[PDB]
Amino acid sequence: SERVLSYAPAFKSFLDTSFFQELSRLKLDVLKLDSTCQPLTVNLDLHNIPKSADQVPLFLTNRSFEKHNNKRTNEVPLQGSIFNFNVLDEFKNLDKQLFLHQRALECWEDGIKDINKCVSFVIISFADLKKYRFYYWLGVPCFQRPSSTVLHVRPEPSLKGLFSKCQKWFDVNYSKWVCILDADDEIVNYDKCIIRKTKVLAIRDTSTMENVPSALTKNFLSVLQYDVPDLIDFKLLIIRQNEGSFALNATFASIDPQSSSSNPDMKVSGWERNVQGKLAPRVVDL
Amino acid sequence: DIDELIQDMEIK
Repeated sequence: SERVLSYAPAFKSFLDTSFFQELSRLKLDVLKLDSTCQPLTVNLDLHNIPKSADQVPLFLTNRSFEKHNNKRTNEVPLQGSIFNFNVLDEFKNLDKQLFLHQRALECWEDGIKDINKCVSFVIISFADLKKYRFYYWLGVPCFQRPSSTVLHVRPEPSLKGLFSKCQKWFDVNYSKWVCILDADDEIVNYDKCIIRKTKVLAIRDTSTMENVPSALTKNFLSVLQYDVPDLIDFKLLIIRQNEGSFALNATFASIDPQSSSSNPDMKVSGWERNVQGKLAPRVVDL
Repeated sequence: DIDELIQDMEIK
């Protein structure tokens, strides 16, 4: 009955025509450069996920490039960036693992200051304005640090009562990805001194796959383990805005750990799969 | 050569 936790892809991309139109404007602005990197923002809607989708879509438009106050109620802002190559060869030859790894390290550095900031996304692109074809690849850095850490889990029915409280807490606290129980069983913001004692953590989940949490869970668990290095057993609530929230009795375990007091490494995944289900770029024609 | 490019960029 005790399983090694596995995960689902955190997001699926949809880049609207207007995104590529706006990218085109951007590229024409920096035609003489090898590349540019620009910030993006998307507002995630976790209440209106298609019944047939497996996770939250990332719906990108021209407005994603801008600092709009266009957020609707309960939407979760997510920050990322687009790295656009002006030469297709550079796009092709970019070492994708090293690149996503570096994005993960930034999430990590943000995460240890604030667990709620250890999530982001990146788009790498090449815009062929001659053929009006756009190549892009979404990456969502999901990391396990140290790379040796895994989680043993088994179902925990008893915590079903907390789900609606978390659902509402998350709706209101739109900038938060994590909450925990305090000593009075009330939901509060993550605080390492408190969870160390109460050992109940809830995560805002972006997947809809039955009983399989989003790979972003690894980011949060990594920060948790850094903050509370001797935490072993705890309860993990996976909170969704549909009926599919679930709870796990969790235990940190390790495979092939590094010697204590070495610089812990990290394992990183999160490149989006394409139309054929391969780890490869997507292509769009305008 | 779209199909060729995508194949060359596939990772593991």
